[PDB]
Amino acid sequence: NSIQIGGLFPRGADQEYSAFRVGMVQFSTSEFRLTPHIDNLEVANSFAVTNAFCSQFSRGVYAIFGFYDKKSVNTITSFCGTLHVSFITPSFPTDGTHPFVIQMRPDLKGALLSLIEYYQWDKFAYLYDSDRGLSTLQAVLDSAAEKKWQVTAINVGNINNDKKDETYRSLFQDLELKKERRVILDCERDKVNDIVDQVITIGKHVKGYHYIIANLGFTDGDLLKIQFGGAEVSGFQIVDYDDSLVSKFIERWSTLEEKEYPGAHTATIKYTSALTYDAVQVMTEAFRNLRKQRIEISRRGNAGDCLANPAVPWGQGVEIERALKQVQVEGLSGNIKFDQNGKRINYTINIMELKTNGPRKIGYWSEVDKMVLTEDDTSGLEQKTVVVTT
Amino acid sequence: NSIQIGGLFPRGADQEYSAFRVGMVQFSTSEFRLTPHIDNLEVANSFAVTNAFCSQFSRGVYAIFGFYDKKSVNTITSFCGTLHVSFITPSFPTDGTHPFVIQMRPDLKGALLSLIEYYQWDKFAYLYDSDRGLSTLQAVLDSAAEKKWQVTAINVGNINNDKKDET
Repeated sequence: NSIQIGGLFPRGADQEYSAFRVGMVQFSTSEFRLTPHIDNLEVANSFAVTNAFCSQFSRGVYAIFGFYDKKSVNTITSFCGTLHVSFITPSFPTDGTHPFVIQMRPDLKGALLSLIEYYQWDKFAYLYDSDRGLSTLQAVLDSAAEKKWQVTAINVGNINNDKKDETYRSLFQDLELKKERRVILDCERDKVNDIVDQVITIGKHVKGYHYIIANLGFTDGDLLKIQFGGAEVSGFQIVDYDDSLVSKFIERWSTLEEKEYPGAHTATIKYTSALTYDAVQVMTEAFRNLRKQRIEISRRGNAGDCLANPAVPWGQGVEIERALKQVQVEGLSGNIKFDQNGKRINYTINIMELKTNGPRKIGYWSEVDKMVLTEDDTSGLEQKTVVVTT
Repeated sequence: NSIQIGGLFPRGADQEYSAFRVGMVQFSTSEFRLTPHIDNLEVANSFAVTNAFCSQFSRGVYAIFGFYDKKSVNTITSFCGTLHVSFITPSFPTDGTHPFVIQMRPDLKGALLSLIEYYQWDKFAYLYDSDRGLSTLQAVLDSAAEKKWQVTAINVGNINNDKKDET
């Protein structure tokens, strides 16, 4: 069964598209054929988003896969919710409960605030990139009212690439107006590494400082640059490489051709690429269940223009959303369960902390049992020579 | 000269449309005729925004007038900036410098922060609705880093109409 599906990959995200093709290798079947309509367009231009959206609406696809920007979170929720096409995304969680939104990145603030409750911080700086939204920024300020916090939030995303060198030296000096030692970063993996290299330039990676990286890719960043400086670096990892099911992927992942699968011939993988591979496992089990439902969803490809007034929905795509939210599969990100809105539940975030030996787990995050500390204890191998001032 | 123009008024904003018609009374002329294409649609649904937008693009209007939501600030800047149609809005200021955006509400943070500098406040609560954006919320936190402020910001826009009494 050839099933036309979406391919709205942002340009420059080909490692995700590489592991998407591994999902096309691993999870294709003769029971039904996945037919991607690959459109490598920029996710920022909502006009260009709308063009590849309505072309696949003119194609008559039964599901659409791709990322979404904050420039397109107002697009995809308004377009897929009206035309009743289920959309599968590995991007950031939405602000509101929108229908036809199946997300692969779970919530982070529950693991994030429990970590700050673990560290028991009261005054700490919080740099943030506005590009992934501001809901986590809204999340920390709601706890700042309750926990009497004195968090200093400063946006960093509007700083140009030419002068992200001198503004940052101005920035941490302004953090030394408060003499902060506790900075939780909220940036992209490149923008994380750029600012840490500026911390390297000024030397605030020394002992006395503490940093927390607020993403699921704590192992994705470069930890060797600041492993031996003195500051203690914490973070979250949803894709734990110690699993053999992950290790079976990695043993294939490094042996993948870089020229055929760009970004694949590596030792590790981004979590965004892993969730892209995890999403194909969900989509395969979906149409295996839609075959198990024996429900003919084969709407014709003549859905036509999305600018039909009124634009009629197609009711089989509503049932696709009903079965997608009932898909419960194990993947690289662990146990996957959904709500009635497409949000991931029963997931488990592994809190990883960089130590002298490397990144090491102190505990996993649970949705109902928030922080359960792992007693994997080598006692840090020492006592780190307690500083006695006089 | 009959000049086709836009009419994307949000529903329930008819006092604005009333004074729009007074502008049609006061500022119409025989030198050129304003031809409104009035589309009273909800500004939240960006799909419905796109329908009345491209219908006026199919109309061939020379300018488009109407409001924009924060659900459509990512729409109108992406659509009017690409199709190169000038857009006139009385809505809130944009976050970025976008072309073809003519705004009627000016900036507020320069008057706002100077007022707090007048009152010389250091710790003060700041309730905010997220529906007009968060740039002013970003504005006060940038001054909070400089002026050592202890501002408590709490969102209020997500509270339902049924229980906006006990919360």
